[PDB]
Amino acid sequence: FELSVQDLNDLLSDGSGCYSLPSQPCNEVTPRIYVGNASVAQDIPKLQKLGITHVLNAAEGRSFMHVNTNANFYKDSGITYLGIKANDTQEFNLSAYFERAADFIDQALAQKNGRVLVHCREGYSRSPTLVIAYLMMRQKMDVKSALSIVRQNREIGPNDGFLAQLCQLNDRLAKEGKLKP
Repeated sequence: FELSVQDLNDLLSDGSGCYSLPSQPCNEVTPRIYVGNASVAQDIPKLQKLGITHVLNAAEGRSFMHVNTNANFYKDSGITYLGIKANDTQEFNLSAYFERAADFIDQALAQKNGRVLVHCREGYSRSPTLVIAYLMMRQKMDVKSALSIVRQNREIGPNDGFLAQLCQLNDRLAKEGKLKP
């Protein structure tokens, strides 16, 4: 998937060999789907003002590269929580979680009032990968189109391993005739 990964990186990069970082803590990247950082995840007043009903923490954990939240954190707020203890490394098999994450986003959006924040530490690699996979798996977008729409609404940069996993997913969905031409 080297060529395919490189094609995706070419859509993300700034043409100096660099990738823009997020200019805001949180963005609505497609209708009722928000991607954001640790700061917004831990700011319940802000979440309530955006009308967030569901939070998917794609960086759950105790290190400086994780967000140390849990169901308890959200208990009084009426927000439904799911955590995935992912690491942002090329070796981490985030694709094992694509179904679970896509199901959680579907659970949130199935009711018309639902709004989901999918967040990680920076809203840059882990959480955008899960949103892109959801758009592919549930909205029949090919990876290039899905990545492009998310990148138009938030500066993202999934690590090359995550991008390879998305390319593998795209191959499978395209093969099975589940993507829109």
